[PDB]
Amino acid sequence: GSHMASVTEQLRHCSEILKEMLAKKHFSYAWPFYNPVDVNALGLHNYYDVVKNPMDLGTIKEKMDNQEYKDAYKFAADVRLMFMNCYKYNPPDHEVVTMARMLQDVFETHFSKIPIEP
Ligand SMILES: CNC(=O)c1ccc(C(=O)Nc2cc(NC(=O)c3ccc4c(c3)c(-c3ccc(N)cc3C)nn4C)ccc2C)cc1
Repeated sequence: GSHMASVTEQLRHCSEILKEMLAKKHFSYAWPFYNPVDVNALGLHNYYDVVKNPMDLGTIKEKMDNQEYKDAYKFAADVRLMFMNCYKYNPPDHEVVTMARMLQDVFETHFSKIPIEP
């Protein structure tokens, strides 16, 4: 009751974080993560044998909208899964790895400041 009000309010902060990562200020490094990776358009070999749980910001926003996250920790897991998929598949100095780490710095710095009860 009381506890649920706090959990839902954290997921509201997660909504604010998601909208921040979708803001035009981050577009130059966030755009590869807006939608599912277009494996066919980029000619990516064996993507679905390296990355078994694909995740992107669009799917996260759909899960948010369906109210699919039970709490903020599971929201964070998906964001972090999305970034980890990109570290797993691409060469460590690839340009999208640099982009993943820049967008991830935005997520991690904001997520770390969500209060325990609010
Ligand atoms: C057992 N099998 C294996 O172990 C294995 C098999 C094959 C590969 C293999 O081919 N890696 C590989 C990937 C790239 N990457 C690209 O060329 C590129 C270009 C543009 C992109 C992207 C990627 C993405 C993107 C793709 C995936 C994710 N998750 C997130 C994002 C953001 N987005 N955009 C715009 C280049 C070279 C190599 C060798 C590695 C290991």
